[PDB]
Amino acid sequence: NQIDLNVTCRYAGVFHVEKNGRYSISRTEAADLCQAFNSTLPTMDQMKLALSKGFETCRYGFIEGNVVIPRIHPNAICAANHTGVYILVTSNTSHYDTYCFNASAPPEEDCTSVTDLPNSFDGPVTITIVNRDGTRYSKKGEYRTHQEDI
Ligand SMILES: CN1CCc2c(N)cccc2C1
Repeated sequence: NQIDLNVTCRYAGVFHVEKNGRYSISRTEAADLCQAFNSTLPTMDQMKLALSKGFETCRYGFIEGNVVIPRIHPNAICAANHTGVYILVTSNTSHYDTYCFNASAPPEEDCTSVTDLPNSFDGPVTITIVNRDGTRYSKKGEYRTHQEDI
């Protein structure tokens, strides 16, 4: 009963979250997840400003209304060499990573570690935030409000 959440640097409040190191988050879980970080799913505009501040990944994730990959540098194996906020158009499947937006985060690049999940609720899951530099923060709780997600 254990969930790893891989989190990135924030860029204008926008960060990426990977559950258990694979595409495994539903749209409804993604909203629940961001709310656990006192965050929301980014708008396209929030995501575009994050991009301009240095934000890029090589992973599909939910924002509000779409599934995207922010790209700065052209790479053939990430969004097929596109740049800008690349929008997934055609896919059979519904599970991806998520982006979240924290409005209290610094305005530009914040590559400090994430040390809490301030809005998780009571629950029996060991939830571990895993930072890129390997730093870990763990707590017992839960964040999923939809039964079909558990
Ligand atoms: C594949 N991902 C890439 C990103 C990432 C982060 N941001 C934190 C922990 C692990 C990982 C591994």
